[PDB]
Amino acid sequence: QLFVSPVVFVTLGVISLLENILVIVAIAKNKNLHSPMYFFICSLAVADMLVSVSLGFETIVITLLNSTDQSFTVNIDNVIDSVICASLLASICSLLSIAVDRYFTIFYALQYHNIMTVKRVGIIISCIWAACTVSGILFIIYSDSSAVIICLITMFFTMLALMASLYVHMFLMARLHGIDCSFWNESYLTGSRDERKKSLLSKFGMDEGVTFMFIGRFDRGQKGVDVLLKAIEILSSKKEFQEMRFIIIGKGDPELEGWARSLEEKHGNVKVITEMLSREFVRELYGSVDFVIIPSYFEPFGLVALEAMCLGAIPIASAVGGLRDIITNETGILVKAGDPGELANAILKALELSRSDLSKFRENCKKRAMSFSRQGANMKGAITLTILIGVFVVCWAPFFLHLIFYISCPQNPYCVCFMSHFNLYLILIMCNSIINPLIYALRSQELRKTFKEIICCYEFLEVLFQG
Amino acid sequence: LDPXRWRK
Ligand SMILES: [Ca+2]
Repeated sequence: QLFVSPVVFVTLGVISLLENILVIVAIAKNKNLHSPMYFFICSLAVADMLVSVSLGFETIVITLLNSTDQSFTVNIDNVIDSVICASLLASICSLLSIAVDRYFTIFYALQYHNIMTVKRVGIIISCIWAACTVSGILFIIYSDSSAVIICLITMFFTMLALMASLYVHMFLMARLHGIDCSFWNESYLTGSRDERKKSLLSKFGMDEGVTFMFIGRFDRGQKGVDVLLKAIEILSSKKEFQEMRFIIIGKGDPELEGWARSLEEKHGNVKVITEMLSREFVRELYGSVDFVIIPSYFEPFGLVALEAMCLGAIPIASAVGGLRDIITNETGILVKAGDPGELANAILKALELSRSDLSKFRENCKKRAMSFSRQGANMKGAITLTILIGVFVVCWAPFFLHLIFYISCPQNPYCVCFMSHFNLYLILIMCNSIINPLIYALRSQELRKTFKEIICCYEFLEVLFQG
Repeated sequence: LDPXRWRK
């Protein structure tokens, strides 16, 4: 058995005792930190400090029982280990609560704010610690049984799979769904929208009207240009077609490539550019076009809608994957995919929307697309959550591998040499309770401010203490 | 009475 002196367990338990106390006091005393995320972080600091306190308290009790020299050891063992088990389940729940808090505050920011009042968050955190303590007591009673060890190992692989999903989305696929703020900016334009729109419509020789725009690839079962081309055919026979201007861009297959220019010729008010324009001119098009139509059959990332919403274009897209999660009711119009008749109704509905001042609608699109920036506070909380789970996974990894060996290869000589280093895995677990306060401070500017007001009072609650 | 559980 790997030996480390009992001084370490008591010391590490005290460091986290002071750190996580400072975390809870700071979040409570600061009115700006009364958000649901910091309330789940507050409970995470509670479960973190109870673990390191219980491990330090257990070491003192262990060092006392072997010296004074029974059957009372088993009872205090069943209670100390019950606090560790209940806090571990709460530590997993507090991390998943932040994950749920980050998923909803990113996509459905306002609907989550109304339902997650200051009262309802206290009920959930209370219910989490209720089911965790009840499950913690039953886990320790049947700690040698199979269902308990299979359950805890499963919970670690769940946190491991969620961490792998977060590293793939945030870091690997960073440039896949990340909006570019330095490029998709209205500052690169000049004038008003109708001023730029008349210049664009005169550049193609057209009367001023409601300008719809499609950009993408001409394919038969992917981007959905066939849905839009038949939507123009349906709208062709109507009377409201004369107030519309369509600009379709994208090269694909000659069957649809020729159909686009077939409608461009038989209608005049339709412009078809079978070339791949530079990103600088597509930026200029979004700042002038009234509505951007994205009739995609499959769009995993809403980046195509975010790029147009930054420059004030109002998207008319399908409720498919990424376009579904980005576009709400106030910042666009959604329709069923593959339906050309329903898309024509959205184009007719968008024509009626143009009769009022869309300056607020475009200001909602700019605001909605502005929150998905990598340097924004919304996506920054997801990276803070990825650090919190990646830290918890690494610190608890050797323990759960020892838990796997306990049930899969206890007699194996190689698994025995690993399980004998268990006292190292306890120290690593206690380091999760010390590193976590360092993560909240490093990734929260408001928490460092209230940290300085306490480190200055810790120097001020000492002059009045000695005089 | 071991440090933590799953020790004996
Ligand atoms: Ca024990």
